[PDB]
Amino acid sequence: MYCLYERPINSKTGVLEWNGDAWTVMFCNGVNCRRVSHPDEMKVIEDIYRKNNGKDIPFYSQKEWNKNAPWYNRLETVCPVVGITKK
Amino acid sequence: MYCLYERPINSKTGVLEWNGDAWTVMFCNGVNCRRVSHPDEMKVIEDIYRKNNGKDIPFYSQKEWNKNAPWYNRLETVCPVVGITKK
Amino acid sequence: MYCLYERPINSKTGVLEWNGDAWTVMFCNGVNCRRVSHPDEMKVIEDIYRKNNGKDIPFYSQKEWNKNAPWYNRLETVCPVVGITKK
Amino acid sequence: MYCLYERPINSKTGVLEWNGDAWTVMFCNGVNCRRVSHPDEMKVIEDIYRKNNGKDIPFYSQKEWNKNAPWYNRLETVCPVVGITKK
Repeated sequence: MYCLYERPINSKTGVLEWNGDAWTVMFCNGVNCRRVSHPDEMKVIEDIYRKNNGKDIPFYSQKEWNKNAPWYNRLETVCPVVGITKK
Repeated sequence: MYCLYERPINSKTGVLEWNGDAWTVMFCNGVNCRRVSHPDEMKVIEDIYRKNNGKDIPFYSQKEWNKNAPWYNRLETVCPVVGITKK
Repeated sequence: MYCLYERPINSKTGVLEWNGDAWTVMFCNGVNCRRVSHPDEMKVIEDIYRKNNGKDIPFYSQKEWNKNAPWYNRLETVCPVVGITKK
Repeated sequence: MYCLYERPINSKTGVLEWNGDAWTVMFCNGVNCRRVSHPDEMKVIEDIYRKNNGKDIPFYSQKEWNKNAPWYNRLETVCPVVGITKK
C-alpha cells in the first residue's frame, strides 16, 4: 500500500492545515504519510515503485481529494503524518 | 501483509479489551495494528489497496474472528497495536 | 519482504544468543524481526500472507539457517529485532 | 518498495557525508534507509526479496547514483536514514 497525493499546507510555515493556501505532495507507505517537498523526491519514489512493481505508483489528484472531499484526512488518520506538524 | 478485521472495544471508553461490548474495525500493515474509526477510513484503505494490488484487501469478519475464535489476539501479538489503549 | 525463520534462544533467560540451547520462530516484515511464540501466531501470519499474495510466506528452517550457517545474524542486522533482548 | 543503493561514507569515521572517500550499500524498505555493511547482509536481502517476489531486488549502482547525480539524497529525505549518523 503506497500512494502519492496532494493536500493543503500553509505556504509560510509549512504546517498542514485543512484550509492551507498552498498544496504539497505527500507520500504514504502504509505506515506513515510524509511530505514530499521537491519534484526529484517524487521522481525517485515513482522510479523505485515502478522497478518493484512494474506499474506506476497510485496517485490521487486534487480532482479526487480536495477541500470539498478531503479524503487525505481519512488516510492520515490510519497512516499518521510524520516529520511535519499538522493543524 | 495487509488486512482489515474486527475486534472488541469498550463502547464507552474506547479501550480495546477482550470482553468489549462493541466491535471496531482495525487495520494491520504487517508492522502495527491501528483502529479504523469511521467507514470512510475503511473505504480509503480499501481503495488504496485495490489501486496497488488489483484485488480487495483481505477482511476478516466476525464469522471468522470473534470471542470464541479470537485470532486478532494472535495478530496483535505479532503486529502490536498502536495509537489506542488496550487491555 | 516477509519471512519466518528459526534462531537460537536461551531457554532460561529468554535472550537471543548465538549459542542458545533452544530455538524460536521469528517473523521479519522488512522493518524488524519479532519473536513468534505460539503456533497460532505463525498460522495467522501464514494465512494473511497467503490471502495477500497467493502463495506461502517464505520460511527458513534449521536445515538452511543454523549455528553453522547463521544467516539470521545478517537478517537481524538489516531488520533489527524488536520486543526481545539479544546478545 | 524496496531497493539497494550505494552512497558515500567516511571510511575512517563511518559517517555518511556528501563527499565521503568510500561507498557503502544501503537498504531501503519504503520506511527508512539502513546501512548494509557486509556482503552477506546484501545476499540475505536479495534472497528474501526473490523468495517473496520472484525477481531480483532493484539495485541502484554508482553508474546511476553518484556524487554527480546524488539521487540518494532524495530517497533519504523521503525514507530517512536510521541506525547511523549522517552529515
